[PDB]
Amino acid sequence: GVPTYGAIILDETLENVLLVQGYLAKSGWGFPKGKVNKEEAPHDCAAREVFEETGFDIKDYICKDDYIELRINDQLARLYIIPGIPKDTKFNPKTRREIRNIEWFSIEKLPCHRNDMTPKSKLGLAPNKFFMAIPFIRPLRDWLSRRFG
Ligand SMILES: CC1CCN(Cc2c[nH]c3ccccc23)CC1
Repeated sequence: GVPTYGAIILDETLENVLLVQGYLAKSGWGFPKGKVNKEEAPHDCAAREVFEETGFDIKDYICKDDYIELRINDQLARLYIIPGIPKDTKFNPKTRREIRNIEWFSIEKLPCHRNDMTPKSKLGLAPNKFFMAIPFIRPLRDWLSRRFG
């Protein structure tokens, strides 16, 4: 897989993260991110995708050593951590063909795993609209503990 880059944007209180809602195959909520172009540096791809998806420019706030990186089915995903962005910021994409909605969500209320169907004696997972965000939630809570406490 071609690696992906983007951002976990947090507010001033560190309670809330900014998620985006796509369409079709991307129909639930996730962190803003996308596929790197040939020759493009990681930090630049991250700023481009977030600006295309949210209308907010992160270039002057990115710290090159502050990110969470996951491998998901042999595709690397890296999200730069961007704290302290005010909750009254107005977010407006270019691409409204791709993004249904943008919202702040409480970190303590987001799931860190999907629920089984063990009450139905059935295998697999129940659907969850946060499916794409889920893998980052526990590593984010751990990173915020270490960095801030
Ligand atoms: C955080 C608040 C709720 C999100 N809003 C912007 C927004 C919501 N949905 C969208 C779809 C396309 C383009 C922009 C938007 C800013 C204030």
